Amino acid sequence: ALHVVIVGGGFGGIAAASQLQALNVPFMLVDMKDSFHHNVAALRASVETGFAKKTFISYSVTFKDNFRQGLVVGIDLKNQMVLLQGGEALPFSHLILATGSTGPFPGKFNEVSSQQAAIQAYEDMVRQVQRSRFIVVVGGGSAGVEMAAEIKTEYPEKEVTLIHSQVALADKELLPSVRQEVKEILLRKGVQLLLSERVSNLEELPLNEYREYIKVQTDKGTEVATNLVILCTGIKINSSAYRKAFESRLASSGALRVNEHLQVEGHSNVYAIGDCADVRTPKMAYLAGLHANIAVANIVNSVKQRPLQAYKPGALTFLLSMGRNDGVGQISGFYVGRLMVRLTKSRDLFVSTSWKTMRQSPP
Ligand SMILES: Cc1cc2c(nc3c(=O)[nH]c(=O)nc-3n2C[C@H](O)[C@H](O)[C@H](O)COP(=O)(O)OP(=O)(O)OC[C@H]2O[C@@H](n3cnc4c(N)ncnc43)[C@H](O)[C@@H]2O)c(O)c1C
Ligand SMILES: NC(=O)c1ccc[n+]([C@@H]2O[C@H](COP(=O)([O-])OP(=O)(O)OC[C@H]3O[C@@H](n4cnc5c(N)ncnc54)[C@H](OP(=O)(O)O)[C@@H]3O)[C@@H](O)[C@H]2O)c1
Ligand SMILES: COc1ccc(N2CCN(Cc3cn4c(-c5ccc(Br)cc5)nnc4s3)CC2)cc1
Repeated sequence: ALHVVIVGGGFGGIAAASQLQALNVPFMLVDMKDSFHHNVAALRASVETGFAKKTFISYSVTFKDNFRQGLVVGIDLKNQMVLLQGGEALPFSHLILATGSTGPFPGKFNEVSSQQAAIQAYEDMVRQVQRSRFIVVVGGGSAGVEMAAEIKTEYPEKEVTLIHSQVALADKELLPSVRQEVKEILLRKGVQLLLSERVSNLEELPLNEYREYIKVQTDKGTEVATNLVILCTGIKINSSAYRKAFESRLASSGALRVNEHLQVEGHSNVYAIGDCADVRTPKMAYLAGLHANIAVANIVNSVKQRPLQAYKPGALTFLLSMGRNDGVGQISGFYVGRLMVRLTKSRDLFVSTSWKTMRQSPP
């Protein structure tokens, strides 16, 4: 009578599934892929040979018969069933939606393929970077800011140009001191910055591939010759699993509206966690884990008739690695410097925590 189905095996998804498995609660983890992607380290995996294999963790090794690789094509609310591509249909007592977001490669990887192929896709990316003396990164958000730093740190000899449509880099919710230091760190590293300029000829450019000559154009008339184009232009909420069933309760972004208990609006046994939840905080893997703690607890609490926890977001903690040897950010809304970020994030990129959570050892 009690059985939880988790749609999405990302940071929030594996956190919910790791908890219920340790509690021996009957659950089912569903992901279209066979491996969890530690995408927080995906940019480093685009620049360091042999590193990508540490960013994919097989679901079945951890969850065994409690994991199901499948594409969720819909959710049957009346019969309380999750509908899979291929006909499989999973009954649930409670449902956690952890579908996350999609984005341009290499920052995100949301294709159904073999772990070997996924790893190879990043190794190919590394070879493209290594071949390119001139590299352009499009999008000066928190992602492309790290992408530019990673390349210039691993390959100081390369000419790296970051093109950003705004006057300042990284998220607007960050302290001005943090955003200014991100700019300064990139400048001290030798990165060329093109601020307040939007790349205007994107749809004609070859992506993630070395070329002898690529002509990059901006809306201000600037033209940048390059060997390689990398996109860090933003993400989109992945609503493919629930868009039809929860149409009326979606935010403008495709995320699901929720109360403080992270229950999806108009429901008591359906929860949304991570990027696909319409919380006002920045889309963070770290926050997806906190959402998962509240979700699994409130399922157990709703069953045990006990009180329900709530999501009260404190001051923003946000760390920007600036290559493996530098960094800047904030903790509870206060500036923190290189020594802090370098040991907390830049060095390992939280890779070891996912492997520890998944009860596996990286290859
Ligand atoms: C793009 C980017 C993001 C970063 C980065 N760095 C950090 C960081 O350092 N710290 C942090 O907290 N967040 C960071 N983030 C944000 C972080 O990546 C996201 O907030 C985090 O991935 C949110 O995780 P979720 O659990 O909410 O969702 P995921 O995208 O991780 O996974 C979703 C899963 O659902 C699955 N799924 C979706 N729809 C499905 C369907 N219909 N059927 C089956 N499976 C589906 C997908 O296969 C996927 O495995 C970064 O360097 C880059 C380049
Ligand atoms: N925890 C972390 O350290 C961390 C690290 C990375 C990402 N994240 C999170 O993950 C999410 C995704 O971040 P993201 O940086 O990938 O995307 P993002 O935050 O949306 O930033 C992408 C930026 O690229 C710009 N852009 C888009 N198209 C462009 C073009 N053709 N030319 C020039 N600039 C262009 C956008 O500006 P316009 O909007 O003006 O087009 C936007 O500011 C964010 O919410 C972020 O909070 C967190
Ligand atoms: C010496 O005094 C102190 C020392 C340390 C602190 N802490 C440090 C960590 N944060 C939490 C954060 C987690 N994350 C992630 C992330 C992404 C994926 C995975 Br899997 C795991 C984590 N990305 N960014 C952040 S912040 C809270 C404050 C405060 C005071």
